[PDB]
This record gives sequence, structure tokens and C-alpha cells, in this order.
Amino acid sequence: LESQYQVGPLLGSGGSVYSGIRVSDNLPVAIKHVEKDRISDWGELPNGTRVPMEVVLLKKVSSGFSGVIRLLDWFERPDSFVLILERPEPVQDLFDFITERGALQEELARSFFWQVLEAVRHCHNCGVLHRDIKDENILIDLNRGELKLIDFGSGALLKDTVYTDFDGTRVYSPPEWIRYHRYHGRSAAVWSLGILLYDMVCGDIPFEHDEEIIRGQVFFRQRVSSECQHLIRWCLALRPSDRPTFEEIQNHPWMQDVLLPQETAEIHLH
Ligand SMILES: O=C(O)c1ccc2c(c1)nc(Nc1cccc(Cl)c1)c1ccncc12
Ligand SMILES: [Cl-]
Repeated sequence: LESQYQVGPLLGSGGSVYSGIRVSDNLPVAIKHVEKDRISDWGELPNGTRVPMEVVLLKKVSSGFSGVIRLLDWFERPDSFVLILERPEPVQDLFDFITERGALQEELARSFFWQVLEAVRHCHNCGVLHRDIKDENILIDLNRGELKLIDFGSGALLKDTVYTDFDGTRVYSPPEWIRYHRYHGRSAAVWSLGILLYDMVCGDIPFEHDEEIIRGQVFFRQRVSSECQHLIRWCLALRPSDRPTFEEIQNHPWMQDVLLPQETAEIHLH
């Protein structure tokens, strides 16, 4: 009936997301609506029910692991789908967080960035490729210091062969996409993570136009340490095969002695 939930106010659109409470528990949730007409990419659930790929991917990552948003439930309507998603409270998305705090201290960027890496690796381990990693698609559970990856609407099943379709954010896409319309999932993901790390520590993204992406020359507009500059420049190698693996990123020197999430909440967030 979908009145297991009380809909509250619109939180935004880009489908459309509203705030809600589960009626049992009063558990907080996000209610996301997606029009069938606007959905390009579809899958089949284990029972072979036709659903948006978004839902397939959410169930595949679904888990006790808190670094990826939990899909609590979903409904099909004549012309739409509705997803019941987890809502942290208090919460704030990383784009707003950075917009208001500016460039982040490296300690805090390290914790954040690490948590994002752990979430992305969990996605890849569950056979899922996000394809739209960026500040707007990351939520901060302000009390626990835990980040949550959201919005699998542009995702795909992870594969080892080449992708020739892309539907995520252009300014996070890698040079191979812009000029050949071809990428591999992991290396493109590593590129976007480089953009994101640069955004964390410089307070904005490094490239606006396609010409810039393709030239891939990185200028630091803020004071960033050499270790962090190195890691970023590596993730943003032009040649996909010169990018680090996730293991090399997490073994990188800038990335050592990460804070635990709760420490992170205590020092930077409360
Ligand atoms: O898409 C998901 O997987 C997805 C999943 C969870 C949330 C979400 C998107 N979007 C939120 N906010 C939001 C705010 C403005 C515009 C839009 Cl489109 C969404 C939000 C807020 C609080 N708790 C969970 C969520
Ligand atoms: Cl530091």
C-alpha cells in the first residue's frame, strides 16, 4: 500500500526524493520516485520481475555494511517506481558540507576519502559499478562520522570488458570517455575518485571543460601536501593503465593512519 510510510517534504530532484518516516518505528527514510519513461536501463530481479537496474544494484550491495545506502523496500506504480531508502539523521551531503566548510583539512579528507574507497570496493566486490562517484552522491552521518554512497541510478553491473555508454557526471568522467567514448569500470572509477579527492582538499573540482580533462594538467589552487598531490596526480593519469589500483591507493603514504569514523565525528563534526 506504500502507506507503511508518512511522506514529508520534498528534499529535491535530478528522479525526485522526499523525506519520510516508517510508520512502524518512526524510522527515518528517503522516498525516491522514478518515472519509467525516464529510465533507460532495466534489469530482472531473481524472480525475473522487470525493474530499474538501480534496484538490482541496490539489492546486490545491500548488506550490513553501512558505507553504501540500504534499500529498505520498493514499489511499482503504473508510470513510476518508488524506492524506500535509508535516511541518516542528522545528515548532510558532501557537496553541501564542502560548500559551507571550504577546502577540507587533510586529516578529515583522509578519513572521508578512505571511507569512500571502502564503499566503492564493497560495490565492486558485490559486482556493482557506481559510475557517478562525486560529492553530491555521498551522505555524511554527522553523528557517527560515517559516509554513505547513494544514487545508483547511473550504475551498471561490474564487468571486465569495455563500457561504451555513460550516463554519470561529465566533469568526473575520464579522458578516455570524452574522446573515445570507451572506458573500463575500475580505472574510470579511480579517475572520478581523483577528482573527488582534489575537490575535498581544494574545495572545488579541477576541470570544467573537456579540453582540460583531456590535457589532465593539475593545478593546486590551495595548499595541499606533496603526498596528497602525488596521489591525486596518480589517480588522474591520462592513460587508464597508469592509474593506481584500489590497493595502491590505500597503501599510498598519504593514506596511512586513517581516523576511525567516530574519532572523525568527535574531532571534525560534532
Ligand atoms: O538516490 C538515492 O539513492 C538516495 C538515497 C538516499 C538519499 C538521497 C538519494 N537523497 C537525499 N537527498 C536529496 C536532496 C536533494 C535532492 C535529491 Cl534528488 C536528494 C537524502 C537525504 C537524506 N537521507 C537519504 C537521502
Ligand atoms: Cl594531516
